[PDB]
Amino acid sequence: AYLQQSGAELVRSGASVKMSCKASGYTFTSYNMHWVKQTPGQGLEWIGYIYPGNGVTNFNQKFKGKATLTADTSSSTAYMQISSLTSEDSAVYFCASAAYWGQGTLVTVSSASTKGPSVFPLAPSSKSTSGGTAALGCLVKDYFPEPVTVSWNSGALTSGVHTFPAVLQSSGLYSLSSVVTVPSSSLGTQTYICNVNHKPSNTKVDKKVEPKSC
Amino acid sequence: DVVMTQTPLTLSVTIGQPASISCKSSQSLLYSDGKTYLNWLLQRPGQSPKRLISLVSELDSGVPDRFTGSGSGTDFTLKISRVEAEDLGVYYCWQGTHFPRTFGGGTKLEIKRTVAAPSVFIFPPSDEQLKSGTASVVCLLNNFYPREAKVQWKVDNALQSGNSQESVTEQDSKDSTYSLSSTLTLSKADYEKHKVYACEVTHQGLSSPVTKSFNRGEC
Amino acid sequence: PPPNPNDPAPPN
Repeated sequence: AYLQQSGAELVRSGASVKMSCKASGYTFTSYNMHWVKQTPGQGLEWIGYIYPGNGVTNFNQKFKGKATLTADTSSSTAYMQISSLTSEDSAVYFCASAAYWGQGTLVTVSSASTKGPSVFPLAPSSKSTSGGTAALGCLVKDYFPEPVTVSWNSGALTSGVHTFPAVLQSSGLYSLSSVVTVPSSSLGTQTYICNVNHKPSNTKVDKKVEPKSC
Repeated sequence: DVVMTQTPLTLSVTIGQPASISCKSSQSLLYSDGKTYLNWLLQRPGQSPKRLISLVSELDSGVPDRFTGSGSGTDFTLKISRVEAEDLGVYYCWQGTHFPRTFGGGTKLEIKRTVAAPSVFIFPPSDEQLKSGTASVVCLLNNFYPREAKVQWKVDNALQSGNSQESVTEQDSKDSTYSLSSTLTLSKADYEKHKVYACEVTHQGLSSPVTKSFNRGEC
Repeated sequence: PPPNPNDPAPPN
C-alpha cells in the first residue's frame, strides 16, 4: 500500500503552507496518521497525529498552535497546515500511518524569487568511454530552491543512472549533474533525453544528449 | 518526554556479518492494553523511511527473516543474522506508548567491501552554455570504493584551485560503491585563454593516478 | 493481514 505526498513548496517567512498525503491500500480510518519533521542530516521529530476515524488530534507541544491536521475521509487524504513559517521550518515533512511512510514534502522558507534551471548536455565522446561503455549526462544549473527531479527517456531509463546531490554555487543558486553509463556500441541508434522538472518555478525541460564528434 | 537512546551511532559491516542495534527508552514502553509499541524503521538517503518491525518483534510483510526484533520494558534490540548489501541506511527506533511520540537518534549501517577503482570520464562544455558566456567542464568518477578520492583539475598543466565544486553519491545499495562528480567553471573569456583541460584522479584502487584530458576546439 | 499499529488509536 502507499502514501502519496504533494510536491515541494517555496514559501515566504511569516506565510503558511498546506501539504497533502493521499492514502491507499489500507483502511485510512483505522490508524493514526502521523506527521514527522526531518531537518536534512538530522533525525526525526514527531509533530502530531490525527485519527481519521473520529478526527481526534494529538500534538507535540512544540507545534501546538502552529500545525493544523485534518483528514478528508471521502478522498482518504490527510492534510497538514503550518502557519507563521520561519527559517527553522525549512525541512522535509513526512506522513506515516500503519506500515507506510510517504515520500516527503520539501518546504523551503525564503523571500527570494524562484529561478528555473538551465539544462546543458554532458555529451559522450572518446573522452567519456571506459571499458567499452560510454558515459553521458545533463548538467542542471542555476536554479532555486531545491528540488529538481531528473528522469531519463520519460522514465524508461533507470539503470546505470547517478543523479548527484546538488551543490550550492556562490551565487546562491544550485547546480547538479545526472549521468548514465550505456553501451558505447549503440550511441548511434539510441536516443537519450533528460527530463527535468522544477515545481517551484513551474519549469519542465527535456534535453536530448547527442554524441560529440571527438 | 521519553528519550530513546540508540547505539551504536555507526555500524561498519561486511557482507555476511551479523549486526545488532540497541534501543533503550528512559521509561517503560508497556501500554495499558498490555502491548509494547516499539517500531523499527530503515531510511535510505533521499528516500523515505520504511517500517521493518512493530510491536517489538512483529515483522512487516515482505521484510526478510534475517531481521529480528526483541526486548521488553526499556531494552530493545534489532538484529540482522547476516548483512546484505541492500541493508545499508539509517535505522531508527520509535516509541508509540507515550506523548510526545519520540524517535531514537539513528544508527547508520555502512558496508565495507573490496577496493574498487573508479571509471573516469570527462565532458567538455556544451555549445549552449558557451553561448551564454560560461564554460563548465565535468569530471566523473564512477563506482569506486572506498569513498576517499582526489580530483585535481589542471589547465595547460597548471594546477587549479578555487573554481570547482564536487559532490559524492550515497553508497550504492547493490554494489556498495560511491560515485563523484566535479565541475570546473570558468567564464567563456577565461576558457578561451587555454588549450588543455585535464582532471587527474588519485584513488587506492588505481596503481598510479589517471588523467583524462581534452584540447579546447578539438574537443 | 492488516498491518499492526505503530501506536494506540485514541478513544472516541
